[PDB]
Amino acid sequence: EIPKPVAPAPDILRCAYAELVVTDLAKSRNFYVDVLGLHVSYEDENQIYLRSFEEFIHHNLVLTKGPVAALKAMAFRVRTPEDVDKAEAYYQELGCRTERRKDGFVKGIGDALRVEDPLGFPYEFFFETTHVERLHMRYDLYSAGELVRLDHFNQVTPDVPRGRKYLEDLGFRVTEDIQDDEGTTYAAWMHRKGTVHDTALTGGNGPRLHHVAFSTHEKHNIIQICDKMGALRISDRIERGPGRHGVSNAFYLYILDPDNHRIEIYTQDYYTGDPDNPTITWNVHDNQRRDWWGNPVVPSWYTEASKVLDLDGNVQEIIERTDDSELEVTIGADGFSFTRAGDEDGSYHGQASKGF
Amino acid sequence: EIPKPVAPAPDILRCAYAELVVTDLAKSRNFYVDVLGLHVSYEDENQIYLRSFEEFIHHNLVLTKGPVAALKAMAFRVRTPEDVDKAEAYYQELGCRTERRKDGFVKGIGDALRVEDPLGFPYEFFFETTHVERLHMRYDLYSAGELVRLDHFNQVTPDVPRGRKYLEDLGFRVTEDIQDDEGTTYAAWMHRKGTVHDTALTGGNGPRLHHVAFSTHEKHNIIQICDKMGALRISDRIERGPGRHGVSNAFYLYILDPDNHRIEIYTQDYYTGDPDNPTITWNVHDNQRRDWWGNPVVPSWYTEASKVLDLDGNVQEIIERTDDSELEVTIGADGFSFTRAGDEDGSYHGQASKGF
Amino acid sequence: EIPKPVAPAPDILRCAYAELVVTDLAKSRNFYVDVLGLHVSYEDENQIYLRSFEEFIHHNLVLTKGPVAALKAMAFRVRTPEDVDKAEAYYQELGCRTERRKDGFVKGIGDALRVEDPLGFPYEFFFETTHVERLHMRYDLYSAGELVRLDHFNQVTPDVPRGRKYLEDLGFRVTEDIQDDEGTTYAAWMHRKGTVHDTALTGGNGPRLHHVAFSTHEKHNIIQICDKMGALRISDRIERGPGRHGVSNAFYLYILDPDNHRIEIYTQDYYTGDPDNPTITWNVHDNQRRDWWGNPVVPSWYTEASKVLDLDGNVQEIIERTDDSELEVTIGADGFSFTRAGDEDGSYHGQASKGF
Amino acid sequence: EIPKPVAPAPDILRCAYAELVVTDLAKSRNFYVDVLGLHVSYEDENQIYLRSFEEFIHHNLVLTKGPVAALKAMAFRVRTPEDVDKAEAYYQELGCRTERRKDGFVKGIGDALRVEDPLGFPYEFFFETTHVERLHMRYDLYSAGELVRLDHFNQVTPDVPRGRKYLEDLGFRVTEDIQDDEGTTYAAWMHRKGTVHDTALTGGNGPRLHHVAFSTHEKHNIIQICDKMGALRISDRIERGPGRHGVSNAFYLYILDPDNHRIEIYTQDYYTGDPDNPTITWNVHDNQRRDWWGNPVVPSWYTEASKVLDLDGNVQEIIERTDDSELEVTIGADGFSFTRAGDEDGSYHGQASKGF
Ligand SMILES: [Fe+3]
Ligand SMILES: [Fe+3]
Ligand SMILES: [Fe+3]
Ligand SMILES: [Fe+3]
Repeated sequence: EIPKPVAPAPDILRCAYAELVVTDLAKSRNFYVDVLGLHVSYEDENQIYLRSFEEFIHHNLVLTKGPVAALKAMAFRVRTPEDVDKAEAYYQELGCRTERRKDGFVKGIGDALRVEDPLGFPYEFFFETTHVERLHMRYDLYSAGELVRLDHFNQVTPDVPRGRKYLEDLGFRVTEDIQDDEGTTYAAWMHRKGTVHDTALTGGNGPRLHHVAFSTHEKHNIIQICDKMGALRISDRIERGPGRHGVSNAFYLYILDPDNHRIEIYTQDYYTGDPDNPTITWNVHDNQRRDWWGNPVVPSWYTEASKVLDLDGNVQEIIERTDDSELEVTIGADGFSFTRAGDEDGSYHGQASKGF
Repeated sequence: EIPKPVAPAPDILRCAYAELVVTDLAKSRNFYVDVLGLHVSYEDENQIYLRSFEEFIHHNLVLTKGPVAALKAMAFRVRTPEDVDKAEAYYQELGCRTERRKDGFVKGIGDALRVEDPLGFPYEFFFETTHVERLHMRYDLYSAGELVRLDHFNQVTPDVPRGRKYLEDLGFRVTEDIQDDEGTTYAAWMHRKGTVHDTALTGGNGPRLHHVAFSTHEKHNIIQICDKMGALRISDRIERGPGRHGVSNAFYLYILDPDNHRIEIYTQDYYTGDPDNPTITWNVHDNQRRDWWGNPVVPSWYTEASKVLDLDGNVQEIIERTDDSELEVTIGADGFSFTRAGDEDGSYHGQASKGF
Repeated sequence: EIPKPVAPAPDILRCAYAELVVTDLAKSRNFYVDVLGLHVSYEDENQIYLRSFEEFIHHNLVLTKGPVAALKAMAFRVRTPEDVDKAEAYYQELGCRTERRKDGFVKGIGDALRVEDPLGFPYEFFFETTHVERLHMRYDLYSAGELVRLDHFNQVTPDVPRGRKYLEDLGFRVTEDIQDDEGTTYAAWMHRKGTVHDTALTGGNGPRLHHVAFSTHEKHNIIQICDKMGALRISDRIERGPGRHGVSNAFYLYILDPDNHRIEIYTQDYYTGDPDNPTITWNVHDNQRRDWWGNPVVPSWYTEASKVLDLDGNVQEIIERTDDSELEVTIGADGFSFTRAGDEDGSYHGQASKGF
Repeated sequence: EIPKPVAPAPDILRCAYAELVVTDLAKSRNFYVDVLGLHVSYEDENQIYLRSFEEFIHHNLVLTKGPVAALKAMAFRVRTPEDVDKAEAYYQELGCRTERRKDGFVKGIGDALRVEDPLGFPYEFFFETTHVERLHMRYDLYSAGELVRLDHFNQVTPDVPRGRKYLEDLGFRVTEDIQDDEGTTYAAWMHRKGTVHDTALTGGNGPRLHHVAFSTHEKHNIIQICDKMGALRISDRIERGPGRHGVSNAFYLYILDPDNHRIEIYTQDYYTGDPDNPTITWNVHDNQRRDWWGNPVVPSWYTEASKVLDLDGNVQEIIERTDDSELEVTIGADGFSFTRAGDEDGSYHGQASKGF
């Protein structure tokens, strides 16, 4: 269990960007800029800085050329400069390794703190950032599948209750989760900005980054991305969806970039800003909890996730999840799921829904 | 092979309605009227007459209470009264059993001819029909998943080339089909009204009715139907989709009514009215031919289909398809499919795409 | 009045393209290609050939450099080559001027007939046309405001009943019209292809081309066009809309190109292929007849229209309309229009709706 | 000028509900429930409590039967119960009239404070509220024009800079405003919850409530509202729109209820939660500032607004605006507005855009 520090927690505003190491910068560029239409804030032979349509801070994604594809940093912007200090004292009290550069680790970012948090994830906290032209009304640049905002991250970690508690102490509030009757927690969504989540914990071997998610204005914007991937003959890069999530109620799509980093295009979840926002708990066996329409969750979604780096550039060692696997308890040979609780009709046993 | 009659073929306008036998009228009513929102033109204890939002003829669907769920008639409206006679002479020349009632077989229809066509399907041809209020502008009745028109039928039959030829002689023109390099034809789409199809042939054991299809105005109308089925906890009744078809380029969804009759909600295919409309032929192994995004085609889609009746009310005997099964050659243990022709990467062998 | 020829009418399929004379090729290209995203089938220093997203014939619009902006030809495609011959004989029996070129009048068209019809409009009939790549599934090229097909033309002529009889004899069927309780007809819509219209007659001084119309897949594609024009600071070139039409029930938008040729973006009207399709007749004073939401019709919409050229390139003399003018009768000094028949609330006397 | 209290301001979360006095409960119910589809949380012969689709607090709108249609209270929810106490002390230090009821002023609300603020508006602060069923996934109840959340209020006050300072001291942050090259401010938008605004100040005679605003998921949901109103022959109750706002970039529509209270349907504005969110300032003469497409702003939109009641139920005296009026300065006899700064084309002198 992770202790609650005496030091006051920093006031986190929202997830702001992620820095991903990629192996071939040109292929990645083609995927992110040519296929997805993200806007370049800056680029050189080692990195590409990307921002979504409505963003004003410098970037929501940093592609960094490297030998091994992995997550290098997931960054949260804090409310004031002083919160960067509060973050430094907070993680030191927790005994975590931290590093601080008064002029940032990446272009366009100012004073920043990076840490190997208790779950082994490289987190960044910063306030100062370079403002860039906010393209929210540049309709002459609007593509049919325009990505408008960065919305959340999703982390794969072994013990969800352990991570939940630590993030709750950090100020994130849980909006939805998934449990079973034997007391096992499989996943939790937590927020800071007022949407369903800024980050989430998915139970599994970790530390690993499950995905980064961007949102679109409307559902047809997500449909366009699939259509365009079909036209480009890269539909094998569409991993799952599109669909309507049960948890978070958002319309979604998961695709894979050149190095297998998973990207989620998401839209239309609901407001959670009120402090007494009602928490929704879903049963792991409810076949409408992940996909509201009952579609099977592809197995690679549960098994495949990106590696993460420590502050030295090395890949973090992966810890095995000891609790029940969501995949095993639902689509494994000894798992089951239902459409209607207690109704054998429309339920599945040791088999995925829809005949697979 | 089916001979081309000397008698002139009737001028068929479009598919107009289908009469389906159902086992429990109240359950079926709940599905078609309460869930799907079709509009009642008339109903009594034995039948329910339904029409879509923009229809002016009496009905696009007739639910008839019966002991065995099956297709009783798929009806095409012809251009003039005289075409009903031309249809009578045409099928008699073909040696088919025909029946004709100067006042229709169902309410709201006038002089009509029903036949057991060369493929064993009960076809109806009629001109006269009762006009009803056209609801195209009754926005006060518009539901979020409004079905606006009846678009096509899809027939399951053993020998596609055999049926194609007969329908071509009847005046339908082929817009798209699916073949392989060994000369096997798996399916064909043919039209009369200017859209991709009024009917289609799907290779398999038959005669069987694969599905009836309705269209919506926009793609979000189709999304709403899935969402509503999730809210009602009947997502197990969603068989496949939604998706973008490769063939026909339409956005689609397949759902199952209480008796397993398959309904397709479809939208936005293209114009085919020009006589030299370019025909598109797809390779059976192209994984983007059915679902443009690469999603696996659920096996029940290929195996399950509705029974059809002869003119006496008996179920037609089913003939086995002798040619290669589309399911076997693509997702069977000895089948394969590709994303990019000639690229092993993104191809599937004895396994369905997406991990199933 | 215009006589019904003895010669059989040609079999018309649909409106196929319009040839417009523009004064500055570069500016027009900017509008039609960069702003609207139409696709270039061919271009040189004198002309630009554009086609919509789902078209397979050579083009839907020909921009020709000339000294006076005007309409040079509105082309309809006929069913067979012989129909061109039938069209020639038909117009000759009408005593109209004809001109035939077996090699066509513009690139991409073959044997074709151009005539100066009875209403003074330059109509072209043709069958042969060079097939080009149908871009209907090129989602990698799909813009957020993609124009997918050419839908109709709209002509301004002095006497509507007169032109109507002529076009009905030619095979066009009226779907909707606007009249007053005194028999004066203000406008008629007629089709060949099964949508509300291929062309329409708007009462006013003519001959003049009121507008050419393209359609999109969904309503949001039309919103994008408006949004993009705002971003490019050319919102003054948006004349009227977006709105919902009363007549035709389609979502619409009217914009002006560099020489003031009016272009309508249009979507989702209904099926009219059945020969007994019910005709709708709106009263001219009904304020929901043109814009279903009661938005006022801009004055220029009734007064400004494009000039038409005779076969020698001269501008056709304009004949004054003698019957009541729709503008005067509804939004003029002594105009009147209502929301509900007989209700004083929601009615407008001598002014437009909404306070203008 | 209004003094900045010494007492700490209460922590405001978002606008939560408006209590409107209506003269005929039955007619208003028809409008808000049957026409708009808002959900009834509770009702009796004197009041109707309505909530939007995704709300979990008791209600977003209270319709109260009374003799003079007016605004009785605009309520903001605060972070904690103690914030109510903080609000009371804050307003008392301002010398404003306060009234507190530990049992609340309307059903479903607990301890609450109502005050007659410095601008003469009846504001309510509260934390406790009865939780009800969050209908966010009840797709079986989702209408084609579903209102999903309450978004903002809009107040008409004489002096904008004055009210702005007061609200900034209260914790609101300005996101956008409209000014002229002469320092006169015409309107300001300010938020607490991270969207463009929770409330706004429109210059004009006040206090008056300009409108309450709800949002939808997508643009087509707003189109449906317009279409439905046309079907119900009440299009005269559509005041302005639909359009795209310049300020806020949201898709919008303004309708009038039975007593003429203005309701705005609104969607897709952007994120403003970061404390250094860039402020946008539009020039009053810029014709794309209110309607991005340059459509004219209806006169009544600037002159008509709802009355507000003091805490005793009397109508608040209305103070005349002394600064230039936005209407006069842009569409009046000596008004002026432009599409492009300095360009004579697309500019309007002494008249509205589009010819009115
Ligand atoms: Fe996610
Ligand atoms: Fe189909
Ligand atoms: Fe038109
Ligand atoms: Fe507003």
